[PDB]
Amino acid sequence: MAGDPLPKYWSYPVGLAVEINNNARYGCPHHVGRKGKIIEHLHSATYDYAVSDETGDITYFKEHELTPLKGGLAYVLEHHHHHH
Repeated sequence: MAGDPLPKYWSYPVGLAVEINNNARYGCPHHVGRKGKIIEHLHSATYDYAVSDETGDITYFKEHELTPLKGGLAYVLEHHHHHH
């Protein structure tokens, strides 16, 4: 795994579910360790996205302060299914 996946600015799109990792420790005190939803895009060297915390608190975060959530597809067997 090597290479720069930097397109231009925004790596994460709107509507993406993310979690706030504890690396925003100094910047968002006791607002880390939860999950949120990226609802807006910002252009700022401090904050790239506007994330709505699950508690209902809209906070501003940067790509470094967020971790994308995944639905799964790790326990599913998808190869031979013909409709429902």
